[PDB]
Amino acid sequence: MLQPKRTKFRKMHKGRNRGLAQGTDVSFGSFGLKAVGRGRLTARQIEAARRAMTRAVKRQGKIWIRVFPDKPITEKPLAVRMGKGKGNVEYWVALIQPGKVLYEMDGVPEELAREAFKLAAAKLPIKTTFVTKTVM
Amino acid sequence: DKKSARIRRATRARRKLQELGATRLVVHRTPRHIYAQVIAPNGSEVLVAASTVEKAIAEQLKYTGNKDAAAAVGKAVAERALEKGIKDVSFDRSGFQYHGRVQALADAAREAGLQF
Amino acid sequence: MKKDIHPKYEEITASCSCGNVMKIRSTVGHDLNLDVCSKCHPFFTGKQRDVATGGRVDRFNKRFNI
Amino acid sequence: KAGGSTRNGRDSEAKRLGVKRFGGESVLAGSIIVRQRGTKFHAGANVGCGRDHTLFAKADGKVKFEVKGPKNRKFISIEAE
Amino acid sequence: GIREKIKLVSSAGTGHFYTTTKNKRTKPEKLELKKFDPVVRQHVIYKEAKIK
Amino acid sequence: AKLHDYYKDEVVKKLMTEFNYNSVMQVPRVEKITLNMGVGEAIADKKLLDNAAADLAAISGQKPLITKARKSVAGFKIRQGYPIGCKVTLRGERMWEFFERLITIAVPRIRDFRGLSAKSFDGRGNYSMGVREQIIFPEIDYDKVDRVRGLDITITTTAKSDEEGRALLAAFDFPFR
RNA sequence: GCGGGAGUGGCGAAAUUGGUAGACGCACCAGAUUUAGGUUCUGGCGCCGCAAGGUGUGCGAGUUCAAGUCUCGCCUCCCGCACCA
RNA sequence: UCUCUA
RNA sequence: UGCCUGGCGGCCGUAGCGCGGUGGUCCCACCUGACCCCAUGCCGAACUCAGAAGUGAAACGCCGUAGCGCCGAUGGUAGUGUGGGGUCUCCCCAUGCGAGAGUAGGGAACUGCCAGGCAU
RNA sequence: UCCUCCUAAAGAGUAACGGAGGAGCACGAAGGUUGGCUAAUCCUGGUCGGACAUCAGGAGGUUAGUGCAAUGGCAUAAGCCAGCUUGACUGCGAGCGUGACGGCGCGAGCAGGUGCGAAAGCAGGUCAUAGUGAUCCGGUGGUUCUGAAUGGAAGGGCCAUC
RNA sequence: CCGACUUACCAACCCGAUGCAAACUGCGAAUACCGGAGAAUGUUAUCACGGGAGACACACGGCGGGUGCUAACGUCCGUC
Ligand SMILES: [Mg+2]
Ligand SMILES: [Mg+2]
Ligand SMILES: [Mg+2]
Ligand SMILES: [Mg+2]
Ligand SMILES: [Mg+2]
Ligand SMILES: [Mg+2]
Ligand SMILES: [Mg+2]
Ligand SMILES: [Mg+2]
Ligand SMILES: [Mg+2]
Ligand SMILES: [Mg+2]
Ligand SMILES: [Mg+2]
Ligand SMILES: [Mg+2]
Ligand SMILES: [Mg+2]
Ligand SMILES: [Mg+2]
Ligand SMILES: [Mg+2]
Ligand SMILES: [Mg+2]
Ligand SMILES: [Mg+2]
Ligand SMILES: [Mg+2]
Ligand SMILES: [Mg+2]
Ligand SMILES: [Mg+2]
Ligand SMILES: [Mg+2]
Ligand SMILES: [Mg+2]
Ligand SMILES: [Mg+2]
Ligand SMILES: [Mg+2]
Ligand SMILES: [Mg+2]
Ligand SMILES: [Mg+2]
Ligand SMILES: [Mg+2]
Ligand SMILES: [Mg+2]
Ligand SMILES: [Mg+2]
Ligand SMILES: [Zn+2]
Repeated sequence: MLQPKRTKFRKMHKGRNRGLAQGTDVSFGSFGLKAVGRGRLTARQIEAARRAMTRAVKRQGKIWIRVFPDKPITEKPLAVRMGKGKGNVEYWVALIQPGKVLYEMDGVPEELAREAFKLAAAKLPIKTTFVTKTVM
Repeated sequence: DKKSARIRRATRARRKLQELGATRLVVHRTPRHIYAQVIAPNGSEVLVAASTVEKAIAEQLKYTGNKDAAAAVGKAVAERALEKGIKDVSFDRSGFQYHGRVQALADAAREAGLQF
Repeated sequence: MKKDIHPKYEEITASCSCGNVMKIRSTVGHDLNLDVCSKCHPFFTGKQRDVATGGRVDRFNKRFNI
Repeated sequence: KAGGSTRNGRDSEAKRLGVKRFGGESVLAGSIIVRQRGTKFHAGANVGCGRDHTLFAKADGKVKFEVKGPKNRKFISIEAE
Repeated sequence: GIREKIKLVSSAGTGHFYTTTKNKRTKPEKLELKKFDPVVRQHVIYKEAKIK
Repeated sequence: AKLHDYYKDEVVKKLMTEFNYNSVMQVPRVEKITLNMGVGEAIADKKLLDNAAADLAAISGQKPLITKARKSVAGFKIRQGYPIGCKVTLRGERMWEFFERLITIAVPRIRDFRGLSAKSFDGRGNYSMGVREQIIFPEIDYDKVDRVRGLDITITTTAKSDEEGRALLAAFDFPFR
């Protein structure tokens, strides 16, 4: 499970998740899993889709993870009234805009990357798509 | 290095006279020569100037970089300033110590009639 | 230099066992008689000689004859 | 299930800093132009710097903001009026 | 608040005084300053006295 | 200034030959000699610093500048401002005369002297050596002293490289090896 | 669940104003006493080794020139409150 | 003065 | 008027670094010496003084050079004021403003006053 | 109660049992002025001497420093050394800022007298923003201002201060 | 004592590529705000003083946000 080792601050505002993404092009590898929807991916969802494509490739090829969960998410416990401070940090998310490349992959064929990224996208709440390395 | 530290050493009183609007006598000192010039409060144009590089001053002297040359320079620039009607200035040491040739120049200009 | 804070630094004569008479400025005051100077120090002959490894086979053949 | 607190309740009063008279704005002598902590601005012609780096007018006239110096620092001067 | 308070009495005979503080532990010697006395309109040496 | 005259007449001509310099100002020359005694034990008592400065004032006839800690470190139990060493800068004639008395008297008075190192020129011509024991100078009386000090010598020259200083000291017959 | 306190060698226990970490004692090891064991008596004793210094105060990061000795989080343990319909 | 046990 | 140099500015990197080259009549720099003016918590290193034997090595100045730094469009994109709309955690339409980053490209500053030197 | 940042929506201001940190002082020099200086860290060499004392050179260029929290400043240094000093002056104060108010703040300049500097000039506490407490009552010194028939006095007032 | 080399358990700096930030900024809008000039319009709509108040329990909706679960006809601010 991905998590920052150190943080400048322990808690963070809820913020918003509007705007387009930046990690749009397939930078490192040959095939990519691009986000189409909007939302937040936890560290569990990231690690589960990583497991599903590492097992689908039999550790063949190289897999990049373009995102990193750096936003802390607080929750208040059950049967706690709405005052008395901000809730306790429970888990970590990464804010995902449309166009964000989530994963990259090479060293494998295209059809194997399709079935691996499909097994990974079945572990993700947001709608994804398959992309390849574009020249320019 | 030495040039830069002299400029850093001079640029406080220069900016202070820059905001005082002071007509300022600028001394510049070399081991061989000594220079003087009276500068308008805008800092962009001069009024009078004197040196030991001028022939009319250097030919009456033994060496161009001693105290007697520096006093002859401060006398010449003061007599030119009083010729042009400039009487009250402010002495810019230009990062040198007020000592030796610089002091003998300013004492010559005080004695010849400038007021600072 | 300043005037008073420094020790006395006066020219004296230092002669050596090799007869190297040398006048130097020093804080000793009295005259000096040396033992070795840089002229007569065995840096150029003696330290070269003073390694002296010697041979083991040559020691063996030295100790007798067949 | 009662409990909690908040070690983080504090804050100080707003000091009402900023620029009191903007550019092209005629002032009297002694009029406060800028209150500020550091020298975010600097005093130019006919402008004094206070004890707390407050920029006040030494004369009467219009405020002129301008950028001078090798460091591109922001100077405030009073134009004549 | 160990820095106690004193007064700097004029040595001009007037009872005029400035009031101030000092650390009597680290500065045991008495404070003497040359200050302005508005009654005599001169600068006169003031000496440390008790704040009373 | 005996070695200064020997520099000015024969060393400059020699180095101009063995380097083929365009100008005579391009030659190396010695600039200063620095004599440090790092006395980290004077936090025990001032008198060790005060007496170590007295011995080095006899070596070079100058009053030493008592150096202090630039900052505070706790591994050595020192605070910023403690007098922790002494130095002497030697320039001019007093530099040359100390360098004469050094290479003529004191280096031969080293116990088991077998040469210096040519690997102590700090990459940029400046040579640094350290003596174990101050009694090699004859200024110090052996019965009169009690504590074996040690100092370090730093010859700062105007040579850019390391070899131009090595040739300069070798021109002064400096006993490298 | 809230609040208060503490965590140190094999053990109980100390250290102050942040300036080595183990004072002490117990237990253990060894020595001498004794036929022998116990006692009693003397001397050692936190971990790595040539003897020469380094690791070490619940876990992990900061502050400090430098922390058991501050500060935050985590952890376990102890105590008191957890009331009104 | 005290002095257990095999 | 041309060249060169020194001083004081304007402007504040298209003006700064780097690399190579180059300059000594004058100027500048280093330099020589220091009992003195003055100076070093030691030192004529610096500061200062008296000077002018030497050298342009360094520094400085000048020339060249696109390895950088820097500047930098056009178009588009993001955002957004008003009005309207939808599938309303977010977007779209009309209209107005319009970046940042990046690209092409530019680019090895320009200029004023005084003084001096050599030429004209 | 006070200070700093964010929330705070590019003037000011702006709430929550919202997110994070500090203050209830210090300094007779750690103030003023004149003169001068410029860091952190790392590399190499070097007696004891060691990851780390001091010394010399080089890279670097403020990544340091600021009496203390944070922010904004700081090379003309507001940072760091030394000399002389007491402007950590008294009476005022045009004109502005900020508050519902009480109040708080900045301030050129004027009069007197002073310190440093050759001089131009600077100085009415400290790089700034926290380091604080109304009134009443009472105490101390000064002052004929008042003084219950009159002369004093008590007491009160005013100024400084607790 | 010096060390001999080769691993695959890692890795500083630096270099290149790629992301994130309310308490980051070598950039930087739209709007808003302050000041000035100019028309047209508007029953002075503005300011000052004085007489009299009431009110200081707000609500939802849009936009920008904190908190909560971008839960609440929830809660707390800014603006309409
Ligand atoms: Mg301890
Ligand atoms: Mg039994
Ligand atoms: Mg028995
Ligand atoms: Mg050139
Ligand atoms: Mg010189
Ligand atoms: Mg050259
Ligand atoms: Mg455009
Ligand atoms: Mg652009
Ligand atoms: Mg350039
Ligand atoms: Mg160039
Ligand atoms: Mg605001
Ligand atoms: Mg706003
Ligand atoms: Mg201070
Ligand atoms: Mg100064
Ligand atoms: Mg070392
Ligand atoms: Mg100060
Ligand atoms: Mg401060
Ligand atoms: Mg009462
Ligand atoms: Mg009366
Ligand atoms: Mg009466
Ligand atoms: Mg931001
Ligand atoms: Mg109410
Ligand atoms: Mg209300
Ligand atoms: Mg409301
Ligand atoms: Mg809201
Ligand atoms: Mg809300
Ligand atoms: Mg709601
Ligand atoms: Mg409601
Ligand atoms: Mg609303
Ligand atoms: Zn001899």
